[PDB]
Amino acid sequence: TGKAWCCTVLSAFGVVILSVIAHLFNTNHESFVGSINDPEDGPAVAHTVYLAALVYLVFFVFCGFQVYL
Amino acid sequence: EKEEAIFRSAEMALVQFYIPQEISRDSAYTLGQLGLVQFRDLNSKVRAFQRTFVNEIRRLDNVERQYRYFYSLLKKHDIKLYEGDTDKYLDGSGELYVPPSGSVIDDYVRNASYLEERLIQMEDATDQIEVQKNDLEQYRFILQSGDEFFLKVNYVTGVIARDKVATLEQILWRVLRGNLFFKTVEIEQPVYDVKTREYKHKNAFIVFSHGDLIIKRIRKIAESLDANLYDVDSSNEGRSQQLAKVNKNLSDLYTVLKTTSTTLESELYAIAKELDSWFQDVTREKAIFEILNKSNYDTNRKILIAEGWIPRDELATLQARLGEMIARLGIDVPSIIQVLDTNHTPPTFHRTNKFTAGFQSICDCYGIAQYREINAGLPTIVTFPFMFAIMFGDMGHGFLMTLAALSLVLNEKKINKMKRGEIFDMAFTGRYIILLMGVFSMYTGFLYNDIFSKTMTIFKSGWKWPDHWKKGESITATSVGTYPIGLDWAWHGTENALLFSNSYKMKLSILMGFIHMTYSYFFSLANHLYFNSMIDIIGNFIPGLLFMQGIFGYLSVCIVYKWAVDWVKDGKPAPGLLNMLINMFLSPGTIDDELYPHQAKVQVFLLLMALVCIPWLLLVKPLHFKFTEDFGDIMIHQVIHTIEFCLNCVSHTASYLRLWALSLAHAQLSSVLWTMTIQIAFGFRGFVGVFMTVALFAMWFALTCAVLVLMEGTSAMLHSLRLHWVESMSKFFVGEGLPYEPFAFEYKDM
Amino acid sequence: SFSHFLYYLVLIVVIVYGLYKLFTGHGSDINFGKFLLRTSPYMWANLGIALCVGLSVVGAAWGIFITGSSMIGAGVRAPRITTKNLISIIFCEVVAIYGLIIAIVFSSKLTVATAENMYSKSNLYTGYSLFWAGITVGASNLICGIAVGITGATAAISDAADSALFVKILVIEIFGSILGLLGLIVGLLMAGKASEFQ
Amino acid sequence: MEGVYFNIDNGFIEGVVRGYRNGLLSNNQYINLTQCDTLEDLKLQLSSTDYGNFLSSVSSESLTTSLIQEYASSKLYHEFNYIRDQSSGSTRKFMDYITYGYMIDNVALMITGTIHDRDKGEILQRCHPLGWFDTLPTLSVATDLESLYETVLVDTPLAPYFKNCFDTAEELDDMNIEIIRNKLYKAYLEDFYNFVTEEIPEPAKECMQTLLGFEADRRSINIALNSLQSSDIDPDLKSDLLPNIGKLYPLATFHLAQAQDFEGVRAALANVYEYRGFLETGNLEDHFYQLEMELCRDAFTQQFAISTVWAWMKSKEQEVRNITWIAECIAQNQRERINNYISVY
Ligand SMILES: CCCCCCCC/C=C\CCCCCCCC(=O)OC[C@H](COP(=O)(O)OCCN)OC(=O)CCCCCCC/C=C/CCCCCCCC
Repeated sequence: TGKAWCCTVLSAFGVVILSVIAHLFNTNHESFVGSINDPEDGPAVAHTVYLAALVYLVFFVFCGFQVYL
Repeated sequence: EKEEAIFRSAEMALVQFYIPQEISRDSAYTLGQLGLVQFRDLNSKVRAFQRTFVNEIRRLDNVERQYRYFYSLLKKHDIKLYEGDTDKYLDGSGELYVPPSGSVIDDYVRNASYLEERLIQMEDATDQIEVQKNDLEQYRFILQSGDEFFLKVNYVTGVIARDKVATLEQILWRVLRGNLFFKTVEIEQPVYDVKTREYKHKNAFIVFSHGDLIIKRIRKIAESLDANLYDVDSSNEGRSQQLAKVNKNLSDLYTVLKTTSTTLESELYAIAKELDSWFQDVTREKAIFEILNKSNYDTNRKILIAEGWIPRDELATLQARLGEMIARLGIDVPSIIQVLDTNHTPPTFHRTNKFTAGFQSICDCYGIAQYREINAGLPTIVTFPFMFAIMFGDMGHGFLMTLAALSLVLNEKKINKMKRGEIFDMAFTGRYIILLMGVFSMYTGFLYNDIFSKTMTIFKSGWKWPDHWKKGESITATSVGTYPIGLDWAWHGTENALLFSNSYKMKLSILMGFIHMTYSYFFSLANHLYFNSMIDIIGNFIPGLLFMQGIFGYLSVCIVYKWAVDWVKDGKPAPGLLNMLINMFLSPGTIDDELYPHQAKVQVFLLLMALVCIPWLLLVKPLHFKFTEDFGDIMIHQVIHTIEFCLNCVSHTASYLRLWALSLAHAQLSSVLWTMTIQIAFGFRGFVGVFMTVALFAMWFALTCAVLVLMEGTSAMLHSLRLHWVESMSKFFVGEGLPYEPFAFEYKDM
Repeated sequence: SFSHFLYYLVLIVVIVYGLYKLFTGHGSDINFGKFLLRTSPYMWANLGIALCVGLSVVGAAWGIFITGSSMIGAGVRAPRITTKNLISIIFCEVVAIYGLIIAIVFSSKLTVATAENMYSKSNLYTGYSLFWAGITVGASNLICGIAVGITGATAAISDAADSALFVKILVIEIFGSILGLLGLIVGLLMAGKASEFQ
Repeated sequence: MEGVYFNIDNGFIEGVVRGYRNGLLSNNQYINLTQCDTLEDLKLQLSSTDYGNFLSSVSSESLTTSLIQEYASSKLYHEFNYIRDQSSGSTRKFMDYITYGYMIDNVALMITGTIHDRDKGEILQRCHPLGWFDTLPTLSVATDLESLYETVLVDTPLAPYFKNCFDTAEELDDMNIEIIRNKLYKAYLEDFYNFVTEEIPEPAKECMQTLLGFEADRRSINIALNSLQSSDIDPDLKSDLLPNIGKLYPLATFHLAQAQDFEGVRAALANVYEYRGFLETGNLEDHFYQLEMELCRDAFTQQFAISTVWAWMKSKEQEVRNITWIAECIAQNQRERINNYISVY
């Protein structure tokens, strides 16, 4: 029900947006690390965000079985 | 050779009907099965009771009353109502079927009157028993309470409501002059009244006093208020003794009620499964006589005479179906149908599909179009969602709208069958409006180059930074080329970024409203050339055109020309356009910075031309009326038309700046939302940094889906609507047309 | 009352203070000329731009609930009017647009000036003008907005009575709208010759 | 000025009430009812009006000229309580004062019943529902007034209005009760005159001073003519029954109290043009009703005034009184005075 669809579509695109973000920090894209106030180390931030996306991936597969049944 | 009726309204015809009185009842059923004919009211002066079929309609009006009585008793109980085949009559596709008899309808009368006499009695034989019941329970509950209740005739006792318990107590303080001895005890479960139809909390009170005069006034005050006084004997023997008598009779009373209550409900289950099929077959017998009551009745001959509007394309099918009706009957009847040509305003009718219906339901709110004029519904299919996407303008928020609607489009078969709310209708009624507001917002966002407040980096940039600089040093970029598609990503993060975009989006807004307005003004012409109104062209069109094009076209040509000049290389100074537009009125012949040669010689001419078009708009058409008091009515309508048209060219052009404002606001809130929520998490590390990224992203995504799509989408959507109703449609849309509401049967929800 | 007592206790201190300085040979000490000279012309210019778009929004928001609260009541029995009487909400919004066009024109004139040439003839001229022009456009559109709301609350009630009468009262509602357009003109003439801060 | 601050509280009210007046019947609509034959034809025709389906629950035999007055009035009272609900502040006071004149009538009506020993149910049905308060049926208990006062009527908002009334006899009868009823209106119409002058602003102030002046003048004239039925009454007693706000006060209320006969009344009303010729010709009660409508018709020429709530009720009450007159004439088949209906709209 709606209690499960919510974290399914939410965590669907958390897997997508956070992974596209982490790809860019890793490759040191200018818009994400170009200014001084941006973080100094690109890949260190990506390591922290690859893991955050996996946490949403677990909520996705779990709630997928919940609604599927 | 069937016509399409989307650019202009469909052509219509007026028809006459010579119906005999024998088959009047039968023909009216067939005309309702089509759903094509709209009847006039010929007997428009006759009073409502002097009409002729009024007596037949009361027999059927009384029946509907008797059925409303039945549906009430049902809902008074927990019974659900049977639902039969809503398609057994028709499928809405204009099919034929044979109608009921006159004897079946006369049976619904005596049956429905016969049922009212029984149920009205069975209900009162039930309620009167329940009154006897409630009285005894209160007499029973009070006895359960102990002797302390009777501690402090000696006393008065009864039952009363919680609301009237303080009012009673104050008065008795005043009567007895302070010597008051009052105890009250409550009840938790409410009590359902049978006449008042309410659940009521109640209490039980008791009062003590010895005076004989004083009790009879206590008994009246308690009875003046709704309270029921009871006898209770002071001994603890007389209580249980009376209690046995009461608990005995109550056990008896359960059986007496239990039998009659069931005999009642048994009769309703009969009604509850043959009700919604009787109700339909009565409202349709109503519907035809009202139609037949619009018609003239000859007493010299049984010919009925009637009139109706019909689309000229849908006439050969009318002649067909009636030819079938007469076939089964076996009557010889002359040609029933004769086409009539007379000066009237026909109704307006546009044929819509699933894709055009939602765009057409928007313009019809503002007004129904005149017969055979340009519809405002075709341009609105594109111009309504494109103005939205100038404001909205983002690839992220647009990709979300596109999905939300694309779920409503694919499941439309499932959704249409199931039942819907009131909000979920409009989201479904406009499921194709939202699809195009999303697709275009991905085009406009790509040009603005904004995806969730950030930029793409597809192409090479036309700007170049220095070869070498140092920290904190303000650095400026040098030009290389032009960026092919969209705004260059070098502006992102820049200090002076708004100065560029605000100038850009203003000049976009002014140019895109001038085109939207002029294009809608060439629809006036297209009408005048179809109704052969030559004077209005020379009177209204040609003067008003020159007025605004000479002022607000000169502005738009100058914006495109200034962008196309290399001012720095040539060495000349760029001019301001706000001052150039002001000084040409206030001080013609004067310039401070030149835009092109002979600027002053052309400005003063355009001022001359606009001032000539004012009185030419004012005077030319009334003079033609005089040359051929009414001459005044042609003037005052013509003197108000100009003072509006001239002012409104200044207030409409200014209105289109909301395209710029709602865009700028949407953009800044998106960046502030990114900079406060997700930009923070990246500055953390460890397990604690991982958790914030999980928590903060969810709040970004939720505020995004709600604040920046729903709240901002509904705002911008309604401003796009305004620019159509008030700015575009004012230029050409006359309105005051008659709608098309044919006579057709449908399922009535009851 | 209390609020009116303070208005009369202010007037009595300004008088007793003026006569203390005068009888003592110090009436020159109360010098309005220096205050106008020494105060910064950026103060006067940034009040006017704020009191233009601010006082114009007060008027517009005002007329929208006089015209809006009557339409909704009248629309119970005659629900057909809420789109025909919508034009009154449009002439009340548009005076706010006038206060936003000014602030576009005047914001261009906000530039930084050297410290030696700050209190010059031209930069004082430019602060005085953007102050009284903003007052002019704002206080004048405040009046055009309240007026058009009154006019358009009646036109809602007349239209619910009879459809014909709506057209006849619009003429009153147009003439009221002229007031905001004249104010815009007068402001632009004031600030026409004003030059950006040097 | 008028419209600057009125709409903050009462803009929605003014719009609904001026929509309720457009449903007031016109002269052409009264004629269409006049040429009806039965009550079943009188029902079909009011469906075309703003009354609509106020009789859909009702059968043929059930129709009476009594049951039509009940459901046409009950539709006015739901509309009144709806508007009074949405109100607040001074407008809620104003709409409570309007109801204090309908319960005075019900005080006098329960009490006269007890003197004749009748049941409360038989009496409550004859009571006006806008003049209801919780302890109304409790007045059936006692006959002594001071008993009725202390036990019941102190809590009421009618408590201030009994100052000039503690002269009753130990026993209580009709002519004593009517004297009480008239002392109350005297005090009610003087409190609700000062209330308007203090809190209610213009131009509604000017219009309600007038409308309340007519209610005062109308009573002072009837109270005098009723006294002619009596044997003799001291002059200083009548002075305590006549209010002190209208055009009549002070000069004519003096010469009215000292009026022994019909001619002595005409000597008092001749020096005022507004009321000059009512006695001279025609039915008196109709002349007032025709002047009430004209003043209310002129209250609707205004805008941003809360006086339209008063004007609206009195107009629709007279509408109801015309419906019943036409209805009786139809059933009784007497059609001589069927055109007696009073209409200004
Ligand atoms: C403010 C923040 C919250 C915003 C919440 C938004 C939720 C989504 C709402 C739906 C938006 C998309 C649909 C709007 C476009 C289509 C409208 C349309 O077709 O209207 C037709 C309709 C005429 O036909 P119907 O009355 O529908 O009856 C016949 C139907 N066959 O048109 C009109 O009435 C003319 C006016 C059209 C524009 C009206 C738009 C109104 C939008 C109101 C949004 C309300 C949101 C409420 C949120 C509550 C949440 C619990």
